[PDB]
Amino acid sequence: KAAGINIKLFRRKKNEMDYNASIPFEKKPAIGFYDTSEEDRQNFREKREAD
Amino acid sequence: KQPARKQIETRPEYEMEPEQPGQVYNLWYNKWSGGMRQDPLKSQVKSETRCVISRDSGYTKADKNPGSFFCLYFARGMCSEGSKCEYLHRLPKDTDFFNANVDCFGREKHADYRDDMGGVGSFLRQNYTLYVGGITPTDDIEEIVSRHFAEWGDIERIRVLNSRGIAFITYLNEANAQFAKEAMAHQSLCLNVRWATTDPNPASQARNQRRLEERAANAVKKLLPKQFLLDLEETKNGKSGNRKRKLELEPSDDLLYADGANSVHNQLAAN
Amino acid sequence: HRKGLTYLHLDYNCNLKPTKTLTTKERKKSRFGNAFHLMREILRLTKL
Amino acid sequence: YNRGIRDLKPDYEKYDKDKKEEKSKSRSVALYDEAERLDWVSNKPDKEHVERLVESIKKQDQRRLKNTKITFINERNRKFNLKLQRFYSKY
Amino acid sequence: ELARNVPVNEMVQPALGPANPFVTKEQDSIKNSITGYAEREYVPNFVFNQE
Amino acid sequence: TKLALQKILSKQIAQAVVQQRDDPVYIRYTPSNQMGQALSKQRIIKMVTAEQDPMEPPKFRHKKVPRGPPSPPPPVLHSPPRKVSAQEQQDWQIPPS
Amino acid sequence: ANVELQTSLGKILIELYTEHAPKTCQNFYTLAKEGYYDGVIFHRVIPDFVIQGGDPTGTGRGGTSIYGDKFDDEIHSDLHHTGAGILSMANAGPNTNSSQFFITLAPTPWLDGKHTIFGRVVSGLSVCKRMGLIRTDSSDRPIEPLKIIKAVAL
Amino acid sequence: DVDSTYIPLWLKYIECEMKNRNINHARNLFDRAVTQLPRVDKLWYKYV
Amino acid sequence: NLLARQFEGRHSTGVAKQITKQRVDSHQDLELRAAVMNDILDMIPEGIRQGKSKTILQHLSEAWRCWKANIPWKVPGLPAPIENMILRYVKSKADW
Amino acid sequence: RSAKSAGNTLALQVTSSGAVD
Amino acid sequence: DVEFPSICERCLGDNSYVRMTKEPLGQECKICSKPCTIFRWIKERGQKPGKTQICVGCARYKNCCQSCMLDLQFGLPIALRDAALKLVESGPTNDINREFFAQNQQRLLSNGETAYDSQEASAAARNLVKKVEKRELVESKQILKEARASDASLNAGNVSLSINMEPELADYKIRKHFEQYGPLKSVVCSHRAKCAFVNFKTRSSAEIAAAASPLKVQWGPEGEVRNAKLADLV
Amino acid sequence: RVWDMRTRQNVHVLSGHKSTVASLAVQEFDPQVVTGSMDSTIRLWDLAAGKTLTTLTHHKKTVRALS
Ligand SMILES: [Zn+2]
Ligand SMILES: [Zn+2]
Ligand SMILES: [Zn+2]
Repeated sequence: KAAGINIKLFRRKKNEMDYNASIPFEKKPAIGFYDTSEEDRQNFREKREAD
Repeated sequence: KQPARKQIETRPEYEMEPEQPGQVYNLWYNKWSGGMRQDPLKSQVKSETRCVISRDSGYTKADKNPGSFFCLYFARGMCSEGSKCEYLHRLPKDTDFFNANVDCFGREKHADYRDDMGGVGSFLRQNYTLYVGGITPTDDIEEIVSRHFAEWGDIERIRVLNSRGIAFITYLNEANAQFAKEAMAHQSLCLNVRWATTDPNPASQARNQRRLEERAANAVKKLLPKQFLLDLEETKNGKSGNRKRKLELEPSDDLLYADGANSVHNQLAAN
Repeated sequence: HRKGLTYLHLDYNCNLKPTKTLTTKERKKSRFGNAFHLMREILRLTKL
Repeated sequence: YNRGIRDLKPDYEKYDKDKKEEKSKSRSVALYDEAERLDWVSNKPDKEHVERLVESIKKQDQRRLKNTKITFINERNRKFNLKLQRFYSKY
Repeated sequence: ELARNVPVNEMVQPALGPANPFVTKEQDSIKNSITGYAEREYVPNFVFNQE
Repeated sequence: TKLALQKILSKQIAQAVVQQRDDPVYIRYTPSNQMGQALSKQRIIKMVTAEQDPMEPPKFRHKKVPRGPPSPPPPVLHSPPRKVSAQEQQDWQIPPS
Repeated sequence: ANVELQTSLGKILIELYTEHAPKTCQNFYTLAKEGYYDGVIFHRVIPDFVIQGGDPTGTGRGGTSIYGDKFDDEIHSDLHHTGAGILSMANAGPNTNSSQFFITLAPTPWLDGKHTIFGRVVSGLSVCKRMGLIRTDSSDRPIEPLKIIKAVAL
Repeated sequence: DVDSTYIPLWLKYIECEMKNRNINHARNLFDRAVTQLPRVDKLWYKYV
Repeated sequence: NLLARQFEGRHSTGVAKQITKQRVDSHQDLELRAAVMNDILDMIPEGIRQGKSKTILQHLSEAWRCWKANIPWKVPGLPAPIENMILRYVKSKADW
Repeated sequence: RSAKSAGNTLALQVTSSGAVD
Repeated sequence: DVEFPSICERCLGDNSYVRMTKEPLGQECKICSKPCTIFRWIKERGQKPGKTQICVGCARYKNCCQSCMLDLQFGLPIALRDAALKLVESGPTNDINREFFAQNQQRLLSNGETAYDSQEASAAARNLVKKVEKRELVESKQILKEARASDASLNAGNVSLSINMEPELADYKIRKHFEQYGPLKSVVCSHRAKCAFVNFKTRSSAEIAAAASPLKVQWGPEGEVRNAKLADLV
Repeated sequence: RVWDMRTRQNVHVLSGHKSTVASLAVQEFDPQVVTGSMDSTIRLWDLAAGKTLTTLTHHKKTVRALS
């Protein structure tokens, strides 16, 4: 990459879920009496930009 | 405007034994096993044959069928049945939309998209561009591939790497894109034609996604209510408050631009 | 042949003979059970 | 909990204003009634309170990390010998 | 599975509601499957065939 | 309970005899306004179970899946905890072996 | 004329327009007096449209007025759905009002025809605003029983 | 899900939610925790 | 069975393995350890830092070895209930 | 307004006069 | 009672009367990787029979057609729907996670609540078309002559160009523009360089096309963009 | 686990606990199977569907006796 690269990509083996496409088991928090609403949807920009 | 002609008079028969000492046929998996893996890409004879629309396209028995498909043997250029064949011997046009399930080339599309991206793409993604690799003779690679690719279909974007013989031509329709992908493999410009992967450019990703929204908009606008379609341009090409009063007498987005029985427009007309 | 055991030769008299010297991995992979061998021998008798 | 209460600073300019303002026009139901109050579900605080929350939490975390921290061949053997010393030296 | 035999003239069966505008064409129809309604019928072979 | 257990037992036991159960079923079907258009006329279906080849082996592999999450835990509802004091905390302290 | 509705979410207070439409409020008043409305589900809830309820069977059909089956509505021009909270009645025909009713959450100027308006909610509007946010299945019906515990007339 | 009775995990989860200023999320989490283990006063004390 | 295993797979998970005269000892030990874990989890009262099972198991193993070699096995700091339970299980194992 | 029920329904005035459930 | 698979009438044939067969456990769901029954019928006499490819759990969680996978409300590929419309989050692409999501979603979705309402679908369609219509509407001197003279010799505040007669926008737009100015051979272009070079069968067509001049032009990767920045100072 | 006497088949797998099911009890009226385990939790199952109806978490330590 310093002088001129062919864009080297790291090699994954053939039998892993890769843990990098989605949540490994995809469980969401239970919804309760108090509505989240804005607490995450007002700040989707924050979910991306703190990252 | 003339009937299609067969390209090859003969039939390509199968008789060949790689690596005479160290290969043995496999009855179940119909190919030769044993011997050195030899290579992942080395094997790649060059299409002995090649087709072009000018001298080859024409009428065939499948033109009568409305939903008929294109010859697997035409694009690689050895369809030997001529006009008698059961598939189209012509070039796909603009209005040739097919089923999402059936490959626009007649094949079927799976979901996992493989690892070599070899034969037919997946249905969970729609990529209009294809990786074509091969020779890198001089600086005129862009023009030669353009010459060799325009005749296959409508082209959108040609981006050929100058350092190495790598190109990422983007087509306009799936039919022409996949027809050219299948029809240019192992040809002279052998060519390693494959399916392109996700483009890492956030700008290219952005513009590709915007193009997906505009394609969606062109698809759906024939389905929206006629009143919504006329408001689309009366808002941008006319005043607002003059007709807001007619709306005021009898004002939400979902309440107004909604079809189905018992809607506000049907109730107003029923009175 | 749906086992990859293409180096084993089943002659027309129903004898399982390898076509080449086998490593330990191939020898352990190419070990069949009593069902296959019993059926092969019954087939050999029928062919006789 | 009562240590945390001992480190609390209540009674800002907010609470007295809230007690005095909406109580004047109490046509029905009291601002302090909670038998059938509805508005307590939607209390979204201000920035200052959340800020002091974060600083109190961070200070408490730092306080915890601050207070929390040859017969032997290795450091684990050492820790084991000190454990042994703690239990058997009496006997 | 109406278990009570009942006369005809009370078979109008009205919804008794303002007949919500908000419903769209995709909700005007009652169905079991996602595409539409389907239910058992004892058609003899010959009539179905010839028609 | 007898009916349910008998049903589950017959289902489990049913998993070599060649299956011979072929008889058409007819079903009255109604389409519903998918993409606007003008709906479509009512249809009925002739429905026949295609018979399987007796020699056909198992069609496909079976792949294990990690067990899904359980129902969320119920409340605990314990009696109020008792006090043990440091003395009894010490009397239950075990030495290393 | 005044009726308190001890609903499950909270408290609904309604004043009946006896001076405007007398016939349609007398049945409601005497119906709150009898109080057979105890344990009746609010079977219909449409976000920003209505909350309908009032039938003993709970299937969205039926309900007997004092007249027994149905009565004739009375409407006049100054009645309108310009606001959010107007208490009106329910019907399934030209003059087919039954024991159920509903509460408006939005201006509905198209609905002021064959439909009678007979109430204005003076307090408990917050309760209706939250009723607009109730769990609803495919049909406009709450999953959990949205009963009314009991109703006094006052 | 592995073990909902581990109070240190609940407390750690609460603190980690509050570090990033998600308040209503943490209030929902407390409601779940207090309706799950009503007889432990650590959760109640943190809540109040 | 051969063709089913060929076209389906092992289905190794979720299968039981009978005790076959070679796993007898290694299964009896597992059952004894599980029983002792249950007894530990019970006799220790509430809020007494239950994470003490492994050390008591080590004590039990040492007591068994001392019994085999005919050694008194007096542990000074061990509480009385733990000592009694260990003695009881050691006697059970010895009788077997 | 398109929020739907993003949260659980609020506690109920139970029929036993219990204020909040 | 395992009654029907959901298929749209576009691929159910134009006959109101069709016959179909089922083969239980005949295929693995191409999404669920689950044992599912197949259904075969004939759209119209004279074409290859169709068949369902995805289970009943899918095409319902996706509100799609089991055979053609066109969405049952709009009628364009479900992949393009979920990519451009973006109603609700989709699943992963890897095997174990995709099957896990499919299984748990089918479970929590058969519990009774529907994951797809068409009101929000139409709302998002109109929102997308609205965004589309919204879309529809001394340092400079030193980077100017730094390399133009170099290439010109090698192979040949305001700046005003010269017009010579020496003898987002895709390439097909160029193709249907020069067709009336003479036959086309090939149009090589590049968005970054913004330079589109065309070729004709005869130079006469090129010169007559170029005579129409009074946005237009007349005659490494970054190395070709040096003159494209002139567009900022054109 | 629920066994059929005649056919030796395992019809139901009452899997709801987290640890050893130290206790058991069966009767004719629903709920039929009552299982108490090392989680100090008692469960009441229904044999028709093989699911749990109620969970009784009042116990602090493992419930070793049901009667
Ligand atoms: Zn052909
Ligand atoms: Zn379809
Ligand atoms: Zn599926």
